[PDB]
Amino acid sequence: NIPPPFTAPYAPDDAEIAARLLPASHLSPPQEARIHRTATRLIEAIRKRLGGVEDM
Amino acid sequence: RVIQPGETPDGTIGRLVKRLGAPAVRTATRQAMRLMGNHFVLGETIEQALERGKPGQ
Repeated sequence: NIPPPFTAPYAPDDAEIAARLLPASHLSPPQEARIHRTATRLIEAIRKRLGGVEDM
Repeated sequence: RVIQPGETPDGTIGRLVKRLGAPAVRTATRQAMRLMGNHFVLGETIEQALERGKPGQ
């Protein structure tokens, strides 16, 4: 069934949202270790260093 | 030597690598190489330095 015209509360309370997002963000230590490594490698590649607007 | 992976980054170079990343450290080393080669007249002995810094000029 086609959904009704979109209408969600415009500006709900940040805290109530954070109260659900904070626990669901939890990751296991091997999951965090993999993220840490991938991100480190991506950032180090960026720091190798003509570049971009931010550099100018 | 053979360098085992996952070595805890200690020392002046290790701490630099942790802060900047290994590739930037490599880039900074090459720049230091240009600076040492261009702005300094150096040798193991004075005769070697003096020979290096030679210019009928």
